[PDB]
Amino acid sequence: GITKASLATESFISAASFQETTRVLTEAAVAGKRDELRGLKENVIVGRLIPAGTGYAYHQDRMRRRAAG
Amino acid sequence: VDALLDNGRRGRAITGSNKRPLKSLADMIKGKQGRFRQNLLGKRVDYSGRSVITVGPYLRLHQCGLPKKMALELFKPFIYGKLELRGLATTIKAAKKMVEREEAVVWDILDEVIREHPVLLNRAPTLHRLGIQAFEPVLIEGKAIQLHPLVCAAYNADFDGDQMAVHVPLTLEAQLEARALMMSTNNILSPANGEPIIVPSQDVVLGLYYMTRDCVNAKGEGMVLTGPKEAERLYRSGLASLHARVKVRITEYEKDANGELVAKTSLKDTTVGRAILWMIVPKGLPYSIVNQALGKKAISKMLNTCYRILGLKPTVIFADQIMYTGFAYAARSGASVGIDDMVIPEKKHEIISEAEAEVAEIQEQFQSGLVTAGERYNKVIDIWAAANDRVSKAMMDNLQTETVINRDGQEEKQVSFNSIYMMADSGARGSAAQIRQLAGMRGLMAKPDGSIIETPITANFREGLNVLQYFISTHGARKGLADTALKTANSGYLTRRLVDVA
Amino acid sequence: PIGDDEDSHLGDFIEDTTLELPLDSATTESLRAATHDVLAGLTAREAKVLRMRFGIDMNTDYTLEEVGKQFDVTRERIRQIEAKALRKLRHPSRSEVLRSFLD
Amino acid sequence: YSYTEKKRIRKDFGKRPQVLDVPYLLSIQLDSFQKFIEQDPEGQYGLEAAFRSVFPIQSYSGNSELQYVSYRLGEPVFDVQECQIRGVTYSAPLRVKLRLVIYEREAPEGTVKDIKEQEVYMGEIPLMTDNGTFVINGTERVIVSQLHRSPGVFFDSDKGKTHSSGKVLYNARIIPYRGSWLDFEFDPKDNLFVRIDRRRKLPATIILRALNYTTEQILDLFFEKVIFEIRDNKLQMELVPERLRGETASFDIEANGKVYVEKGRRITARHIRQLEKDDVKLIEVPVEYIAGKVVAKDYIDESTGELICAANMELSLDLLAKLSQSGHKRIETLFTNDLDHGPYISETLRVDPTNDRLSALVEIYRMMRPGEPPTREAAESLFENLFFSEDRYDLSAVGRMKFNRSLLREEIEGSGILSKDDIIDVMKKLIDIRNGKGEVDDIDHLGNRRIRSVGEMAENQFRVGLVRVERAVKERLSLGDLDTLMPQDMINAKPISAAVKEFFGSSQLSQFMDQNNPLSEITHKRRISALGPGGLTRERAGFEVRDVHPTHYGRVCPIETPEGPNIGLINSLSVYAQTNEYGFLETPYRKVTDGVVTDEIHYLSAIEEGNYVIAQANSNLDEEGHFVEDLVTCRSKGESSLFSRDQVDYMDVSTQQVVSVGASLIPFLEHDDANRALMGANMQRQAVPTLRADKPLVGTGMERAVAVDSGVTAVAKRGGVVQYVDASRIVIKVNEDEMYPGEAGIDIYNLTKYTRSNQNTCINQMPCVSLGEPVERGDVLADGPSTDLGELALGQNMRVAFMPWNGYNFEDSILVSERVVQEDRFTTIHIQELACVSRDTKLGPEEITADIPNVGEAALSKLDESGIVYIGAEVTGGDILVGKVTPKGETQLTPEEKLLRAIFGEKASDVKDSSLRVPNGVSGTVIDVQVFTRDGVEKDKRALEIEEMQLKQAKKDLSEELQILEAGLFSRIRAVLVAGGVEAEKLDKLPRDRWLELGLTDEEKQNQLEQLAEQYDELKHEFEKKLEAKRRKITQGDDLAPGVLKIVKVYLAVKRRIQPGDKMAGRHGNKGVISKINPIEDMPYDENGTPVDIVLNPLGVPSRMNIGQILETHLGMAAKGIGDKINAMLKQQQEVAKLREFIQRAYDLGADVRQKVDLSTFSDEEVMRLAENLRKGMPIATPVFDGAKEAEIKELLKLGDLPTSGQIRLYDGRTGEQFERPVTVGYMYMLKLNHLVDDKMHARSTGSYSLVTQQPLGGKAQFGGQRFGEMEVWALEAYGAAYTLQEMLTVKSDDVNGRTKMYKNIVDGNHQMEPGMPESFNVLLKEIRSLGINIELEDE
Ligand SMILES: Fc1ccc(-c2n[nH]cc2-c2ccc(NCCN3CCNCC3)c(C(F)(F)F)c2)cc1
Ligand SMILES: [Mg+2]
Repeated sequence: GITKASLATESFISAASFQETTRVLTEAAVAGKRDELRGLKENVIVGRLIPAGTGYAYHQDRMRRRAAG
Repeated sequence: VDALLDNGRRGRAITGSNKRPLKSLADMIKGKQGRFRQNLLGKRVDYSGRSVITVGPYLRLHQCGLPKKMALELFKPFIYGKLELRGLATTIKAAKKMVEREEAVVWDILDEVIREHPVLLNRAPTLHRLGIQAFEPVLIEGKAIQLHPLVCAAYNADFDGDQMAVHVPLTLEAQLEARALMMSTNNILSPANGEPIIVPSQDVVLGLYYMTRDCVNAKGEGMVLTGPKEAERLYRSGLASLHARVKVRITEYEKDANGELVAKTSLKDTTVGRAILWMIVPKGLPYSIVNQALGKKAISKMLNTCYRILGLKPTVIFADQIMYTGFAYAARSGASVGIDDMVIPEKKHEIISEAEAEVAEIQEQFQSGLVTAGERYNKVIDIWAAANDRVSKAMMDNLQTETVINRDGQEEKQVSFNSIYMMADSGARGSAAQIRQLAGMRGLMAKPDGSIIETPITANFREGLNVLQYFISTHGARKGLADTALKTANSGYLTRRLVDVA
Repeated sequence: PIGDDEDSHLGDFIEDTTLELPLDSATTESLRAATHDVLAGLTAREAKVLRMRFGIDMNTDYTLEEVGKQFDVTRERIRQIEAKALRKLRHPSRSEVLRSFLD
Repeated sequence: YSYTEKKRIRKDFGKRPQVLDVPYLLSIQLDSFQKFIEQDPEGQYGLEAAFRSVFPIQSYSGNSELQYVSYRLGEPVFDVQECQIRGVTYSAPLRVKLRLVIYEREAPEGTVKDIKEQEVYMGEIPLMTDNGTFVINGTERVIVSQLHRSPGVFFDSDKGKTHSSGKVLYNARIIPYRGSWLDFEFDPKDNLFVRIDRRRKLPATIILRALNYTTEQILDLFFEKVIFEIRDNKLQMELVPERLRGETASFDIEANGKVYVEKGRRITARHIRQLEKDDVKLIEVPVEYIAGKVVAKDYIDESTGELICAANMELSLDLLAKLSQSGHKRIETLFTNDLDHGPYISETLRVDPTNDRLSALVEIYRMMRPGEPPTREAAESLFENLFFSEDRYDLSAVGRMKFNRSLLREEIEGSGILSKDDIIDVMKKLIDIRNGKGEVDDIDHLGNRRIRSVGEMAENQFRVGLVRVERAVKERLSLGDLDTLMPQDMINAKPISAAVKEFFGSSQLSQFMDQNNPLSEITHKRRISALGPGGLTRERAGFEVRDVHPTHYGRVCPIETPEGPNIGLINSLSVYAQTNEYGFLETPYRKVTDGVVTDEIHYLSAIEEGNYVIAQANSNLDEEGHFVEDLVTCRSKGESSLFSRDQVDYMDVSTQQVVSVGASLIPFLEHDDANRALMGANMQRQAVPTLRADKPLVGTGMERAVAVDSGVTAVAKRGGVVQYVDASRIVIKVNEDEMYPGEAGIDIYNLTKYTRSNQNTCINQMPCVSLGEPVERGDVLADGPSTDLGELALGQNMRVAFMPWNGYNFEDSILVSERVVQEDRFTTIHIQELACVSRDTKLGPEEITADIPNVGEAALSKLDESGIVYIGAEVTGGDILVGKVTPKGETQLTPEEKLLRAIFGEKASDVKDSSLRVPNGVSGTVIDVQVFTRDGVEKDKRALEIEEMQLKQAKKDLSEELQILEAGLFSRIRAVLVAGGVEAEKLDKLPRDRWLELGLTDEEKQNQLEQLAEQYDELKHEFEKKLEAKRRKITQGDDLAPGVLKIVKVYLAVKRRIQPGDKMAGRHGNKGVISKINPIEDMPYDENGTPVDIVLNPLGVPSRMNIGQILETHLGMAAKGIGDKINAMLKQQQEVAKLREFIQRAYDLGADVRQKVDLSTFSDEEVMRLAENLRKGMPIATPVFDGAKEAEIKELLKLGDLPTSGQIRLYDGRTGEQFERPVTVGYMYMLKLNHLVDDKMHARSTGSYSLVTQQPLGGKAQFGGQRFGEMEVWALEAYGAAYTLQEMLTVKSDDVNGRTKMYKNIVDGNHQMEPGMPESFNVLLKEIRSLGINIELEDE
């Protein structure tokens, strides 16, 4: 279901937004989860360019620089 | 320590001398209003403003009226910089002193910084992306924001005192984003479906509808004209009536060659109004589109076809001209509403009486026991419903076709020119249901339980409603407001779940 | 909590008075350019003496005796030059740019 | 007829005569508080009752008792006006007599010493004005009446939603006025449960044990007895012949040598009748039938003394044998039926964990206060203190009443605490409901809904104060020495005073009176709320309670309720409505005895009204008033239908009684859809007063009542002639019959002049009477704001045309002629109160001095030497009202600034400019200034000028009082002396002061002369003391907050006319926002060449169905017609005959209306004035549902010379050519709501910023920016605009670096951003790291 599928998000910063914050932060902290951003909500929170639209030229150029030489 | 980190999982300690429990670090992180982290519920923003909104029909669709003082305060830093760049102000301090004094020279500088600089306009219930649209600012004396009429549909903005907020795009990238993306002219079509959201709303469509329509006999009936020019000239001089059946020569175009516009001319059977209106329609569109009665749907499909043929710009300026002419001619038309514009069926009371006979029939049967109580209930409810249907389909015939008018003979009858009918028919405003509530009887109400009352409202709004009838209508009203105001919230929640999942 | 029961709470309305307004910050940035150009006006030595007597583009500021020991021409001397320096920037050609700053 | 009615008469359509006329609309507010503060020599609600409740307070066993004697309310310190100017509360000191008695130790009770402490002061309780308002801080306030579930017992269902097996459930709830809630509820297993408050569920019987009932008595209580006899041998049974109903034979049913029923045959009415007539008392049964029967009492072996079977246990074939051989003849069993009499309580016992009283009490005490070890005295004390203590529990009178009534009892009054009988009877009724006899009530019914008011709530809060003082008194009486302390040292003030102060100052029900408007006031004062204390919340209760009930009829207005988050959680009080004796809602009715409708009025509550069949307000009766048809529309129980001619018991009093005062002011309401009517009556309260109060052209006939009842006007106390009329005051000379013998008299009215309303509008009274005019008692002496000649004018009527005009009317938009803005009619006067506070900073005190660093002579010009602006000086934005300077020393400047100072030799002051200046953009004139000074600090020059001025004005006013008064008295002495000793020219010669010596012949007239002597002297000295008091009140330093040395309040009067962006609306729910202000040149006009004021949009009319606004237009037009005619006939100056004729003709109008009319009125002087007032237009009244009909309107249009269509030819003022088609033109009454655009407008570039998180915040009332939310962000996300978003949430707002680095680039002509990280996320990082969580930023 849509409300159920929304539960799973790689980025924990994103999840801490719309879900129950207290649980998400703990549950992420124990796993040592590393949030790479990569999404809209997270980049909105952290306050940088959205990985879409005009910013899609930025995040892409940076995405390929990552996991590479 | 627990109380410090997250309070409330043990004892909920209270702050000194104050009963209300003290906010812990967990509560600092969580925030309130459900889940909102200050990037969510919202964030206050500089270079912004807002106010009550007005019409501004003079505007092209790409612009909006922006109050003077508002523009001054909003663009204040730009103004400071533009003032001392031209050297009118020694230093930034002096610039402040100048704009604070509102010296005569600053207004021109403001006209300089305003020109190619777009502004973002937003309304309260933002749902779809069209909730925010970029406009070219036009300096206006007043405290009210002027917003182009064709955009009113996108904002769902009434004129009853709704407010709009302005945001100044600051960085170059923001200006160019606003102009190439959020710009009004760049969104003519709903992202949900390819149909135009720029569709003419109410007054304009009553204008184009009144324009192209035909009565039976009118000034200039049957004559012939060289082209739309002398048609309009025939009209404005009072010689020919706006609506009359007339043959006129027109030149239409078809791009149906390869990327190329073919020309063809002919004598079309049309009216004076349609001929006049044709002057506006650009290029490759066939005369077929303006030769109809021009309802809201047709007036929309005109725009749509124009866009799917000629491209963007012609469609933009087309819509603009359509708005201007719709308003102007609707104004000329002298459309109004009186108490006598709403026509009740003469046969109404008789329908009421017969349908009232049926209930005493079934009542007599329940008295004699031929039928059960519930079966009776269904029977009476059915006869009253049938009654309402009959009165509605009476007043609809009488309202719609009753114009009975003579051309060279004794009698002929056509679709009515009555105001309220034209309004309901064009799609401008009103509908068969509401008009039905005006002339014909209104409905059968239902208790909050949902058990529908077997004594319907016999009276209408043109007549009076008495005490009981009104009291019974009141529940329907209150439940209406409640349900709608609730479905707003449900809508929001739903969209929220949606963007969360996407 | 203050009215509406909403997220408006007392601490939300406490404004930072310790922040300097950008409207002034721009003028602090401009004053430097102005006094720099005007300090390009005086003789290279008078300019050095005035930039020294005050903290202009330098650490701290300097006692007039200090200015004297630096310049090798010492004491009352400096105090004279400074005065005339002020005098050169006193009457407007020089003065029209700086006078606009005092409000 | 009255005297101001001779000035103007409103033409009234409508048929139905008014059997009852509208009462005082403020009745509720005043009556409540009248009950609260008052002396009632008994337990009826008041300060007396709340005193008698907690008192007498006795110590713990120590026999030191504090008893309450009597109380009093001192005279108010400052009166209403003074309290309003200064800003203190209008209140009275409460002085209460307390008697401290000490009982001799080891009594027979007698007192060592009883010290009666004379009236110890506790708290100052606020006072209600004559208008039903309270002044808390210099501000009028209203306490909204409350609507809550009445105290008593209640039975509900909760069918459906629970468990989805259906079966419903049945619950009872005992809700007292004060004390814990008592709840009973069933479950799907039909086990009865009980819970105290919302707490843990316990098996029902567990409470009964705590009342000391053994199992045997519980069974004996809830079930009947089935008798079993072992006689001879083997099993007989006693048979009540009704017991076999709803059951089938389990065996051969036979007795009396005759077999009545055989096995396998269900026992019907026939068998039962056979058994009844043959009278079978005893039958023989098998030993196996008791296999399921449940034994009633305990059974033991007489010999072995051992328990054979415990009470409430299922018998078996063997158990029977075991108790039979012990010699038991009889066995008692429960009478159990799964249809008629249910076996609930038994199973309830089967789930009961306890046995004996003490055990149950243990489980209860461990329920209420869990986890802590239970004690015997603890359980006993708690349980006795819950529902059984006079202290902790009361249902009071309404509670006990509704309780006993709902239990079908006799007594209408009883104890305020529950009894074993009570609880038991409640359980009984619930079990009866589950059994099928009896019905569940509903919460929405107004019989279960009770109205409180100001008095009751204030009583409750004061009660809390008294209990918190009780704890203190008992605390102190503990260790007390004997004769040293008295009833002062214990009892405090602050607790009580703050107990009341907290209530009136901040409460959801206590609010600032909404006064922009006479309708707004009076409609606020009549209001109900289900919110606040004792009520529900918007988030809690759903649609049902909000929805309009049939019981709302005549009590609560269906159509007036707010449109927002709380709908129907407020409503309003109906016109004729009243608070019931018990506190319910009752509405007037007309008694129908036999076949006649009697004019005797009857008041029926919600429950009283229930069974009676009530007729209709609109119905046809004639002559003797018998119903004309053979059946008429009526409503009996909860619904409405056609009812037989003589069935009906009663009839509606008026046609209006269904609605409220707001709805009753909407003309042709019957023609408007309920939504738009709602919106209409909702907006009509938002109308700001105009500069010239006009009058509604299209009325109702209620507006007069609203105008008078609301205190905005000035009403004559006593009838007489006007001696003096000033814009300041009005002096009336009283008639003798209404006049009291002593103190002669004249009634002097001091009118309110220009002053600040609560909404920052202007409130100013104007005299409606002239010099030497007859005035009847109860007549309007002066008009308030938005009231004309004794009627209510909330706005102005104007010429309006329905037609699209160049799209400038586009949605709801309004297009208004320049003629309107020029005539200054829709102009409004706003009155703002600005303040300047002189404080104390550690750097030094702040000066109000006129010496201000860095201001030109133009800036310091408008201020006097002392630093305050002159009264009357017109100001604008930036002007300095009050010069204020605060010390800040040692600026600590920088090098370049030091150079600048070195060149320009300026001494940078140690003082900073804090001066109060007019807020940006607003402009007006100064009508007053006040200076509050800490008591003991030296008053500056200005404040002294003002003080002397006020002193002189005071002396002048008081002297005026005494002079007009004295002359008024001596004028009476002159007249009395002339009877019995008349000397005409002789008496007036000698000095008047020497008149009192002259006597009269023996008679009562000498004693009258005596009276006037006494009262004369009284006035003479009263003047003295009044002047003294006034002087002291002026000179005394007003008490101020901490740190504030002095305060200067400037009062500005701004005049704003009208501009595009303002909100305007009719009474019909038709809004609009003025779009353009159009020249008279371009305005649509008729053949007569008269332009139309406003051009509306016809398209607005069909969709939202309000047809009334059209009717209102039409009739409106017609009204003006009658005016214009007259306006010509006066301008023709014809004569009295012609005018009289035409006006009479107008006031008659075809047939069958109730208005009556003239030529009982003076043919010349009175008539010509009537026409003189009528010439503006002829005011018409349209009663709510009794209103005018189309034919009447057209008929009045004929008399007008104007067409039936209501539409005429119009020409475009631009082209001059005619508009095709006719268009509707008429007169529509229109209101200017105050949404006005120069309020709503806001803009911000770079403002102040919040400290905790750096975000844009207005600190100057220089506004914080707009809030960019989640949805707006999404809207930015759909577009490809990243940079717009980034700058939106980074540089433009949250970035402390970004914003400045931005601004500099903006002024430098470089558009870019160097964003950095938002401060919200930056803080959040710390907040996360402040815990045991490590959150880091990786890589590069
Ligand atoms: F004043 C009037 C006028 C007309 C009617 C009327 N005439 N015919 C049918 C109705 C009718 C029936 C029911 C309701 N509402 C629910 C009340 N029920 C009783 C117990 N509580 C819940 C259910 C209503 C109303 F007013 F609420 F809408 C009207 C009733 C009162
Ligand atoms: Mg709206």
